[PDB]
Amino acid sequence: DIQMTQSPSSLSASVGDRVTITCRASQSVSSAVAWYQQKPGKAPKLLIYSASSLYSGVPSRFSGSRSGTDFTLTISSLQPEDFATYYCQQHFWELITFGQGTKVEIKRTVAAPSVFIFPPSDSQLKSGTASVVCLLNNFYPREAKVQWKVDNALQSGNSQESVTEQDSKDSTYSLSSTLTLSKADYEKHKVYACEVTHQGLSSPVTKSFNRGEC
Amino acid sequence: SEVQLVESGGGLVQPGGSLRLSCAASGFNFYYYSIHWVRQAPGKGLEWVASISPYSGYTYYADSVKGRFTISADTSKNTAYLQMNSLRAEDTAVYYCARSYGWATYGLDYWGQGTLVTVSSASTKGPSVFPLAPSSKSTSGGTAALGCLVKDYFPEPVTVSWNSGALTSGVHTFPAVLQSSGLYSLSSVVTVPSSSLGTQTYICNVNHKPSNTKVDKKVEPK
Amino acid sequence: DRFRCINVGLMVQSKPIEMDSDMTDKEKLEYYRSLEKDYKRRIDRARPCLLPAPVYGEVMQMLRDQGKVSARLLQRIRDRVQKWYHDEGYACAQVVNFGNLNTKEVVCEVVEGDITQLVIQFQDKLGNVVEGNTQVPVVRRELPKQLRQGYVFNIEAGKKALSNINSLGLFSNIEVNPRPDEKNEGGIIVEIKLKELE
Repeated sequence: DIQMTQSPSSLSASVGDRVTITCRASQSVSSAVAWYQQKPGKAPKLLIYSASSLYSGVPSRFSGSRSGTDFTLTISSLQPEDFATYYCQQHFWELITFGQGTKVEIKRTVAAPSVFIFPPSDSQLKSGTASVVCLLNNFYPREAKVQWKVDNALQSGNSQESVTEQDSKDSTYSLSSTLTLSKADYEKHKVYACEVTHQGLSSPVTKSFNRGEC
Repeated sequence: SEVQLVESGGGLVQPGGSLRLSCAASGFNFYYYSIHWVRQAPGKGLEWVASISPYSGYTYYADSVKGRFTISADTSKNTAYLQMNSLRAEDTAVYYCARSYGWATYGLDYWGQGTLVTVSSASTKGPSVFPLAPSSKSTSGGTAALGCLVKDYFPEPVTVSWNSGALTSGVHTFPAVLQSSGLYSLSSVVTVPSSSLGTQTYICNVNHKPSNTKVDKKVEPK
Repeated sequence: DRFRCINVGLMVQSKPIEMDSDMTDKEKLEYYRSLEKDYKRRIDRARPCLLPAPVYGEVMQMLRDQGKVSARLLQRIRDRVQKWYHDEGYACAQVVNFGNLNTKEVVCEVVEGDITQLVIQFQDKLGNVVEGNTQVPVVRRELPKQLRQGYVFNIEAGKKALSNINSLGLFSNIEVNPRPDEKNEGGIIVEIKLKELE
């Protein structure tokens, strides 16, 4: 099937840079490619309608360009109002196909997270469920690896992480990682830890507790 | 001059159910334009789902939806419609209605506001708020973190405030994650000075308007 | 409720078109129709392609046996058209766009592989590419007219060159190769690599 490959998945850029996002059609079948900008919580807006034509009321910093099966969106001097997700789209008659997207984020200094462990609440063991919480606060960049160690063993399937939007003031990321278990499994095993790997950590740190001892 | 689209309909449905969405075309003559329906999954990319041809009534559907969705349009009231049947969980998405002039050669210029279609074997449910114990052994000096765990609820949204809005600096209300139950779970943390732990006691004000639940819980060390 | 014609145009040329603000849709039908008119103008300005009538007919029968025009059918049409082009030794030919004048008229745009420049690269006995215009005047003759700039490249003309110059006994290895011309969109460079005897 026709498939657009949009790259990069995300790039980080500073206000004033010229940013280029490319996406590639899997076959030379259509020049009817469009570029859209979408800011979170809103509806995508049209930037480029033909493969290179500037749409009405769009600022002049946006440009489109084609080379074979390669389509390129280009911003001259990044303004603050251009941080969003960008999507390329093609019209192979009925087949309307979108690229996977590109998230344009704010460039900032590397900053390791602060890591906090959390035992299940004392109320929660009186409901049958247990929730161990690992918090990674104020870090950059986004790439982070939380590893759950129950008695020096990995845990998969029972860990869910959520990640915040970039901080509106300091431009950082915060992440939570919940490890949900049952009361019996929590009562049997002893040492619960969450090990964090990040760029700004020279070595992976690990926050650990022992259940019941303060 | 720029009069636009409103998607109507949409809501909660169960697996196997059905729904019909409307799309009201105000200010444009949708004979020269083509009406397309595009869906965006929760926190995911864009996916084209259906399209109607300008002038003529040619109907095109995505293979993920073929055989369960039918697009239509009423020329009188300037309206388009999308019928969804044999609904599955993977159809959970926001559904946009957008026009493109001509056929299959120009851009989707004017989009709609959107509409959410949740497909769950659901139960409107208030949450259970649990405390996040602050750390006696202050791990990262200077500051300690405490928060709440809104564990089991449906549907969205919940609002978590801190000390009735007084504590705002340092609060991170994380996006909700749906578990293998059909119920969401979020946490809301905040970093405060390690000194102010014993003097100041912090409380969460969780609020779940769809279920009219209003839990307020104090978080203190054990 | 069908598709009446398949036009097949060959495209190199250049395009302009500009843009404006004050998007009163009432009006902006202006721009979205000026583009249609310009596309018709382009389709008449354009050069017709090398597709013969039988293959036009076969593509149109594929289009009729399926009332509705699907992108998979367009893919099959592309496969057939490129099959014809390559079968006649038009190695560089390729489809690049499937435009529309209305939902009933399909416009297939091809790049046939016109020749923009002729390049002759000489190599010394050991294969080290060298310079030298002492053999160029004689190798320019014994080259078919059809290899000069202004024609669509065909591998048969390449074979005719590869045999005409071969008959002189002046090179131990002769190759005729088309290459994508980086300075021209869709143009082709015919390079002729000659490797000398000893």
